[PDB]
Amino acid sequence: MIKHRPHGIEHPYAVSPDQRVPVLPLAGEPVLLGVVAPEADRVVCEWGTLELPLSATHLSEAQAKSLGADGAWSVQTPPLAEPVKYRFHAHRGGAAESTEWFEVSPAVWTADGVGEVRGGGERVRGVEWLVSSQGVHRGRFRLQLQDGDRLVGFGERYDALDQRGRELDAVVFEQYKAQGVHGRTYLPMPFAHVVGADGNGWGFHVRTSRRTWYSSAGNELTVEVALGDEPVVDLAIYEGDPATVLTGFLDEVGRAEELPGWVFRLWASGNEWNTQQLVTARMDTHRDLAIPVGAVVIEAWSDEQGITIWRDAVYAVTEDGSAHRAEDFSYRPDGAWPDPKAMIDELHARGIKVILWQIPLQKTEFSTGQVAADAAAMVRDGHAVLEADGTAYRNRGWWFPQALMPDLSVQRTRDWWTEKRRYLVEHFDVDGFKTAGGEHAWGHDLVYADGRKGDEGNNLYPVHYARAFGDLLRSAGKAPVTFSRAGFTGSQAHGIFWAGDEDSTWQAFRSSVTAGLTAASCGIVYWGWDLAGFSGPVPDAELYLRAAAASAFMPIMQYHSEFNHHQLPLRDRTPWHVAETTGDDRVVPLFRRFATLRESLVPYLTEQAARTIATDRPLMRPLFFDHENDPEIWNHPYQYLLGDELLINPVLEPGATTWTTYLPAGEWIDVWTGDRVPSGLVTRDVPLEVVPVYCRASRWSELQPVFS
Repeated sequence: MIKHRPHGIEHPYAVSPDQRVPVLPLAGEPVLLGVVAPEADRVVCEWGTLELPLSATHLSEAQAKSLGADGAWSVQTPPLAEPVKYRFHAHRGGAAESTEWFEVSPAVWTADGVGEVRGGGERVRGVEWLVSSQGVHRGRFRLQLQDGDRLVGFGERYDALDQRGRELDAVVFEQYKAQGVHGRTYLPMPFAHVVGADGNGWGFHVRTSRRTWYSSAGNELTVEVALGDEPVVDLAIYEGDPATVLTGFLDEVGRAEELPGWVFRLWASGNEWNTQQLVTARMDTHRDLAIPVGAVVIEAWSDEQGITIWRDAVYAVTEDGSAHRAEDFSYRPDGAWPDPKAMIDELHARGIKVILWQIPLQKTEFSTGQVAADAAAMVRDGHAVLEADGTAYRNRGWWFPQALMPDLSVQRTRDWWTEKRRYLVEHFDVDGFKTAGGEHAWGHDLVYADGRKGDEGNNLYPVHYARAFGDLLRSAGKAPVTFSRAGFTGSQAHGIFWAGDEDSTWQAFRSSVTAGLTAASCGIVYWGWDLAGFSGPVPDAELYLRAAAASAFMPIMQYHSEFNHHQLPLRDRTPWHVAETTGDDRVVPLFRRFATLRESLVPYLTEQAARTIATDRPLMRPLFFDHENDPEIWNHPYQYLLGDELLINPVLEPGATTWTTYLPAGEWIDVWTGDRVPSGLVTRDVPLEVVPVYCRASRWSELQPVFS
């Protein structure tokens, strides 16, 4: 047997051993042909009229094996001068097999074409098109930059606030940790501010959900755009101060709606609280230590099959794949969740909201049960995202293997999928969903019921996903509180976002602040992160408390911890477990102070969130929004205003006993001493109970009680 897929697995950042590299070579470029033939004596390629012998021998070694890196054959062809038909011939000891015919046509960049870049006016120069005998594959062009211009945008970015001088792209991808290092993101947008020292600033939005690429050098920003059948790039230009630029973008693509004030309280989470007994124990500990918590997220609550039913629930399977009502279920005294309604009622009685984990995947690995009945219904009734050949797409991912994706691009399937969860909101009164994932769709030719293909639709999937569960909540009369890592243009309108997965390190802390700031510049209002990281050994006391203190000043304050295989000791990120692990007796009392102060801030955050939604001036706000013409702000990229009145300066390094903050024009008050402070550079002591925060003097009368 021998396998060759020209596009391969279509990992956006990597290549599989079975594919053509590159998939679309430039004329003059050689091409690498991989093939997987685990058992073969010899493998040759018939390339045009030639014959090319294949040799014996990015993607992790472990991932590569799964795709058959062992037994992978490859050869480099002569440079492509023209379209070439090719196939492969292989045999085991005199038993031969031949693949089908593949064709590859070389492409070239030209300024000659019927294609247009529309909407950029005099800002756009150097328009070119990547063309082959197949058609026009990509557009490319240049936006003129001036001196002192910064590029801030592109969705959620973990490496830098200002992207000028960097190469980056916009495509939805799950990068597991180290997002800043790799320069990747769960939540890209083809949009950015161009904001500069003197002249009136501006911004642009490339209107596509197809992949886009960015690079800047000198005075030009180069923009490359993947195309569909129509060789047209529609480019929106917005003019004004940064807030007015953002308003233009959000007027076009969508905007947050006011969420309930309770989202501004502390969110508690950890993956290993997998039973009623554990969730109630952890929340009881919060209560007994007098650390206020406003929401609990339960990630493993479910049967771990369909992920729409409480673990150990007892019910008659619906063979037809129809949704269950609440009364279908019995809960056994000895089960993982003997009485989930009683648990939730008690949490609600204490003023704590309950959030349940979700994934947009239907496991195919089971032959029987509700999960198998539903998967079969998905295929039968057309609820699954499809391949080009009409079979259902299978998660080409590494976990939840070969799972189907519900096609959330259309209303009937959003209805069908969410209907299975309806009893969770209507009977159990669940307050929200952590809608995790949504990055799973890989291929250019995938087919969505809304008529889009994968090159267009795959980036939109997490938007549809968030929206679907937002709408479920709405339909039950509740606020659309979804909690998502992944998104794209338009995600602004749906729920809450968190920065995704990271280790517990100062580097991740800094990357996370940048993620929040960049997301906010693009209209993502309610944003948070796992404070001091969820992955690996429990954070040390200093990182945890620096993280906790800054996070009390961020839109969403949340802690979380990764699955540890239920080993001991625990990897919980709870304040008390961190105290226990570190042996540091400052951790609980100081975290409590931060959390208690946080509680007092909820009316401020609520008012400021409302202003952000009304004026588009961001909630977690880079200084360039209010001070575009102050050059000094760019030397302090981790500083921000929380709403109009407060300037925050997170302590991002270990060992710091003092910290310096740059206060822009206007009058300021140090919130810890109530003393006036002059604008400009200010240095103060930073013991663990302090993160530098300054209030606009005119409004200090309103904020003083919070800090009293």
